[PDB]
Amino acid sequence: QAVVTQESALTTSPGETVTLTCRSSTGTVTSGNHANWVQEKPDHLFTGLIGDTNNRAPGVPARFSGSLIGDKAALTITGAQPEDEAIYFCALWCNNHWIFGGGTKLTVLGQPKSSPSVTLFPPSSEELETNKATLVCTITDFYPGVVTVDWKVDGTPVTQGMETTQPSKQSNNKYMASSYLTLTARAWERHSSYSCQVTHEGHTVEKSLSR
Amino acid sequence: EVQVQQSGTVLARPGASVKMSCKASGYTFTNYWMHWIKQRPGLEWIGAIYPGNSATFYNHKFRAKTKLTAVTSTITAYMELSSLTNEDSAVYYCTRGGHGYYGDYWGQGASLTVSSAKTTPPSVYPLAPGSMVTLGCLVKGYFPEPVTVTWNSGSLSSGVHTFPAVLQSDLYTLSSSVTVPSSTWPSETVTCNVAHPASSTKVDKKIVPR
Ligand SMILES: C[C@H]1O[C@H](O[C@H]2[C@H](O)[C@@H](CO)O[C@H](O)[C@H]2O[C@H]2O[C@H](CO)[C@H](O)[C@H](O)[C@H]2O)[C@H](O)C[C@H]1O
Repeated sequence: QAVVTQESALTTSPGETVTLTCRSSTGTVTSGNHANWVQEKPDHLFTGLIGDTNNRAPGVPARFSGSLIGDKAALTITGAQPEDEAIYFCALWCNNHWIFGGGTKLTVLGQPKSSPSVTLFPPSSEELETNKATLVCTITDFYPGVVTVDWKVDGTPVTQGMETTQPSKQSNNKYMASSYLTLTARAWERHSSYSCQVTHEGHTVEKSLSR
Repeated sequence: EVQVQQSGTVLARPGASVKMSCKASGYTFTNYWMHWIKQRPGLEWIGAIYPGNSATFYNHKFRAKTKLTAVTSTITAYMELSSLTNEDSAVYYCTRGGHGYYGDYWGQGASLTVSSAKTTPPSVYPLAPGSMVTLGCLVKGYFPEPVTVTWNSGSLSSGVHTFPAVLQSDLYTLSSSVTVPSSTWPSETVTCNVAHPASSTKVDKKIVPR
């Protein structure tokens, strides 16, 4: 079987050096695992980076290099640029299968950190009229692009009935995401207070409303 | 230069099968492996074909599901997926591979959606609150993708955020917001315009105070 493990998010500044690692549950990574590294940019734009443990693919900048550092494969970016902000996936050739890591989100700080603008909107009367109630929490202008969204109904944690989009990149390079709580107008009328709680870089922004 | 060209978006029903294609350009097809990659919101390797001697490698998990072929004559590789389920909805990529790697150059990905839902128009709702004010529109319950959203027929371009669709009960939902100066609304009207080409829907929603 084998599970491939990667850091889930790393943050560096432009000009700094960062190292991403790739480990396997079947023990040490070796040469015969041919570690591959690739890059995902916004809109399913994939670029091969490193082949066979350390070969740069065609036209990859020399600041990207791959190596084994102990029992692990690593990707080292020497002198990281803002355009290296992306998801980096490693894969290993094991028992005649390419097996993928979960991908690392790398932030390369191209601008100041930015806290989210959170807006929570009530269901419209026109929707209630259809026997339904959707609450909308829009979250915009945050950077780094990593956010956790929680929903509270009268203080109780909501565990079912919500949907949150993966963070998406804005044209000014900050990030946005939306979250939805859908209830029937009858569950809507059974509770007074609703909250959308967004945590960004250890701090929580909470937006609440009452029926 | 090297280009891996993929076929387009596919829509399919449960139980059905589909063939996707990938054409090679800027290199000799017969010396490289064409691999296929599944992305579902994680990545998974399906398998790979060597067109010079038609050898293939499969992931065991996909052996019952996929069939890989290649025509060295038309420089196209193919993947057949059969007995489609919703779990096969994903974006699929073909990639060029050689010794020790599977993908230096990647195709752009072909999107596949497996659904038994029919073509449904969106229901559009205005999102009023009641310094700057944020207004929104909710585009609920449509199939298939896409819908386009403009604000004031395209006049309001600045400060607009249209979010990616999420699937709720097998239909899509999307929302769009606009932030405008608070002295500007309700005085200068704000309308969202939603079009859903598959059902030839074009609907306008004026945002009104609550
Ligand atoms: C699909 C597969 O292609 C590449 O591996 C192949 C080798 O390049 C060629 C010739 O060197 O031989 C095999 O067809 C493939 O070898 C892979 O599988 C063998 C099976 O005995 C061993 O596991 C090899 O270590 C491995 O390279 C590419 O390197 C890996 C993969 O994408």
